[PDB]
Amino acid sequence: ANYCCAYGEWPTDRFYTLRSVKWEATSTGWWWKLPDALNNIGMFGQNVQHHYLYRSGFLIHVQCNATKFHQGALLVVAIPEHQRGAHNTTTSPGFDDIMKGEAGGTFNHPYVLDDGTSLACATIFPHQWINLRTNNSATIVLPWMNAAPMDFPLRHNQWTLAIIPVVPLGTRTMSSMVPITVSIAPMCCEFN
Amino acid sequence: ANYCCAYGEWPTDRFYTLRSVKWEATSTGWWWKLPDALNNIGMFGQNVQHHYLYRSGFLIHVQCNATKFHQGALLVVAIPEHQRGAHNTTTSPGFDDIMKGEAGGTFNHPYVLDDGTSLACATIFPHQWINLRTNNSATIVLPWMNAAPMDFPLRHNQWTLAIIPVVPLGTRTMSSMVPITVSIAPMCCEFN
Amino acid sequence: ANYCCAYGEWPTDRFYTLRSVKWEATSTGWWWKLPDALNNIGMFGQNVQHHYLYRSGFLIHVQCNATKFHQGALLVVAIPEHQRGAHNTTTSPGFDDIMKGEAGGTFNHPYVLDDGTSLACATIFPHQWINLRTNNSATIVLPWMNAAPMDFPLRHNQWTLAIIPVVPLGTRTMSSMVPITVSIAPMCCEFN
Amino acid sequence: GNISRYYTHWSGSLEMTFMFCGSFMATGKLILCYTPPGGSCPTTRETAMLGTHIVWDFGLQSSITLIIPWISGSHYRMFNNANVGYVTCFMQTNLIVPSESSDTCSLIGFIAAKDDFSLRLMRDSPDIGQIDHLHGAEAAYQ
Amino acid sequence: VSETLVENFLSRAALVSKRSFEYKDHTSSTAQTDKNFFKWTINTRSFVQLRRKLELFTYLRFDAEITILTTVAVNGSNNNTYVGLPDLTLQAMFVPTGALTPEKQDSFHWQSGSNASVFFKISDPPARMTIPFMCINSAYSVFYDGFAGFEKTGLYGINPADTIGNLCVRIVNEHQPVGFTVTVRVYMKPKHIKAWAPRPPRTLPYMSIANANYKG
Amino acid sequence: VSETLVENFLSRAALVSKRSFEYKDHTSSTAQTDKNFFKWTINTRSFVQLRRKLELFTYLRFDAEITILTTVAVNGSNNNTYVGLPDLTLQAMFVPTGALTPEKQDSFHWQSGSNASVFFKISDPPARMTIPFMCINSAYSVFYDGFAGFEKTGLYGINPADTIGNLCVRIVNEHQPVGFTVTVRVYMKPKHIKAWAPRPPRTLPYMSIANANYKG
Repeated sequence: ANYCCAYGEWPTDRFYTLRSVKWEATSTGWWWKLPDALNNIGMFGQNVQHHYLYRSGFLIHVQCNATKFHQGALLVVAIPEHQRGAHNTTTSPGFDDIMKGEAGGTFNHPYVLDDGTSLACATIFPHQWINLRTNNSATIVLPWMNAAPMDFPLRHNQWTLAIIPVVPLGTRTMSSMVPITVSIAPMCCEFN
Repeated sequence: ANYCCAYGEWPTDRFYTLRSVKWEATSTGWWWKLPDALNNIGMFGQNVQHHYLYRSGFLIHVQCNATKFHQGALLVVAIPEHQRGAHNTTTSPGFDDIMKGEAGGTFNHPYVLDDGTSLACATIFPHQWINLRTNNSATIVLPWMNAAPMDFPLRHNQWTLAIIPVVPLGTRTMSSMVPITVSIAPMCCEFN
Repeated sequence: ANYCCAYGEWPTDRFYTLRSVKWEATSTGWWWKLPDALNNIGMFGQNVQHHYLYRSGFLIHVQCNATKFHQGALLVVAIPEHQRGAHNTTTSPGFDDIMKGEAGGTFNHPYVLDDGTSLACATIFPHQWINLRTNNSATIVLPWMNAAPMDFPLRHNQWTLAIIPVVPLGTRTMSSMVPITVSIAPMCCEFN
Repeated sequence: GNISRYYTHWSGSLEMTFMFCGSFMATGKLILCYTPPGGSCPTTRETAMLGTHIVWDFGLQSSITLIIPWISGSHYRMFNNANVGYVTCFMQTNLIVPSESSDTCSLIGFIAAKDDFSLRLMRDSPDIGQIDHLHGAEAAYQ
Repeated sequence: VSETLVENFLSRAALVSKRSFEYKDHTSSTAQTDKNFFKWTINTRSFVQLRRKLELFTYLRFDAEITILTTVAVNGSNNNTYVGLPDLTLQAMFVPTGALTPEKQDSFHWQSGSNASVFFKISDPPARMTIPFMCINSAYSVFYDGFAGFEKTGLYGINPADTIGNLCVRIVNEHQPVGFTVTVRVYMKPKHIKAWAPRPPRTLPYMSIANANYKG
Repeated sequence: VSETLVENFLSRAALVSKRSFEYKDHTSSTAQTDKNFFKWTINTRSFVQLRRKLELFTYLRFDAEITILTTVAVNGSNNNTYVGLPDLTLQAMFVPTGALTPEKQDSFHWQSGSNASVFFKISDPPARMTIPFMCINSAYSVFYDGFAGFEKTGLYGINPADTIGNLCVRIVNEHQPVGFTVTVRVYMKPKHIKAWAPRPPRTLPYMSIANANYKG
């Protein structure tokens, strides 16, 4: 339903549905590294384990379950090669806090995207808007996005799907709760 | 509006509107014997009194007045020759508790339909569903439904319209109230 | 190379090579239950584990590595529904000594085929002869061989491949040794 | 079930329909999982997602229909001397309802046979047993 | 698909009556109304299995085929010498509704020319006759949501129509010096069955034959 | 060349059961499960000759024709006066698999309409009926290289399919003052026989009916 096709281009229907995240009035955001997630869980994971080279392009679907009395705005942005940095330290981020798996991570400085850039200019990336008064879903298609025809899924993440609440969720009762569901479907399913 | 025409067939616009019934959170159901009701009240009743033989086919319309915050499911089923039995006794039901008139009766064991059958398999009869989130009305057309071309309305009931709440009515306040209106219109209006 | 196509008919190239067996001057024979073997070892085994119904037809290849100074005759026979019995007891054979897996079993009364029949009339089954002066290999193709279109591989064996030395292996030195290699390739690879 | 209990061998495909009967503004998601006859019913969501499944968002849709594949009951056991398959449901998200609406919603299910259903070898249904004697039984003989 | 037709589903011969009566010469006046003859009104609610199978449709139209299989057992008394079982002839009379049913073994109603009768012997293949569809309406009413009579006293669920009739069986032979026990077994098999308006099956075992009361 | 066809080779009527049961009125509770009736599961491994002839093909498909020939002998006791042998009627009921087999002579299962029954007299030509092919598979499995149940306890060589059914024969008559001995002789003749995958014959005489064990 009115998907965003990233950069102008167009390259099996498994749609691995991740566990829903809890959107509160104090949430900062969530992110998933696409090759890091979606593996070791399904047939895509077993193929990624059995092969050194894999092909992708993905298909992201994000859904929100909210009533007509809920308000808030969500920015769904896919960042290519989102190399994130640490905070108040010169050491590099480690494997444990870079590779979060299917659980994913949470932003601690969403205003700078944990990189030092600006969240305001994040719209330059392929993105969609979720305003809980006009729409409650967003679909993004992604390209290959690599400098080389081959890469190693276990060591390099191609895309980073980020969901950041620009406008905090609100209702008359301050116990608001809206679940967000993310579904990822690899495309062309090539593994060699 | 999308009426159910019973068994596949098709055979004046008076639409005798019965008194509305009160649907609570503890209601069990209501039933009306079609020839038993609808007579002694109007021109159909006077014709039935003046004639030993009458012709019918009826037209049932059921309406519910509920808001968008109400929930519940209603099963509207027309049972041909619904011979009902008693409970915990070998004696047969009497005239007084069989012929209830336009007031109608209430089910005391809707799970077995006061017959000893199963409410689950009641969908084999001509029926409609009223779910108070998609629709609030149901229309059923009926055939002659008799083994003989002639019958006596004062002694034999041809149809039994039953309304059974499968899913109890519910709202945040436990003082819920939804009125149900039933309208019956005889067809072809033949009396001889 | 001049395969035997069982009964006249004709229905992926994995060719699971079993461990070679040691043919001595005192060997009695070897047998493998085709669905019992060939599973829990490969992709066929994983499919058989993941499915309740499977389709087959197999392709058997038997090879012998002997010099020109060796002598002996081998009877390679595929027996459909070879229900074997016990010896000197009225109890039925058990699961442990019926399901031998990929290791296979050895005949203890090859003259009666562990059934009570005659080894002389075993040629009525699809069979090939291995005489170590004219040929050293045999190929047998098999049909579906079942009364029902579906069966459970974990509980019922369709074929039994038996290799029986009719003429014992001999050489001037009584330390003779000829290895026998068996390769099985499922056909049409259907699993549902 | 009642009609099949009058026969011995049945084969065909069943269809199952679920209807959500909550408020108009109720929202949520459910996962409906089907397991083939040879297998075990899943206990948790992630192992449920491994097999065939459908994610049902009852916020927009009010009814969902899933078709059970063709199955022959006689071969699968029939006093082999069950586990012919399972259908399970898990909650993908919480149930979101407005304050004015009720906080509890209900679900109902229907089953029916497709046009490929078959029955053979009619037998005696064990549903109702022969009552020693009913109330009025000698009236026919007197 | 032919096995699950309504004709094959309902057209199964089922035992519907297994009454037995004594035959000895009752010099004293005892055991009235069953001295030497057996009477049975033709219905289908007697046996629970057939009643439940039939109570799946609102209307039925069929012809009943009656097979009467009778056996004689040595009178469980007096001399035990197995002289044999004499060839007793029997009379089975079908009395349609609106006619007179015999009240004793020697009543004049057994000789009526209007009622059709069948004479058969104890040592022959069992007697067999088919009763046609005998309702004033176009079909039988398995369920009747009405009262029979125009008075309020009329019973509920009983249709004045239907009521196929009565079956009366007697021993034609005059009382032998030694009595005997006669067991009469009658089987009914519907034929040319037509069904209308299927109904949900019946749980909650029956509590009576006249009505559909339940113990819930 | 027509004499050596499979149909002529296997379609020979052979005695498959020769059981006899007592009939007298057992006032005391003795000789259970065989008081007045005879039960036999339809198989072919009972007789060695027919079993060996059948065990030449892996798969068979045939219809079984059953002929029941019964004789009555004077009760070998009590008075020897040859009063005669009364015409006792018998009931032979075929119980297909998945149905209930009667456990006593007076059980209600004898009156079931689902099970097909044959009533015949002792002084008539022997009863005869043909059982159709009644397997869920396309053919019977003479040999089965598998286990019946999904549990490891399942017996080897027993197919849950096949199992044509049970044959139950009883005396319908209520106990006469004098008992009798009834010998039931049943013959089976396969018809419309189809055979697949011929097998070598069987030496080494059989040691059991359930399995194919040998004494070598």
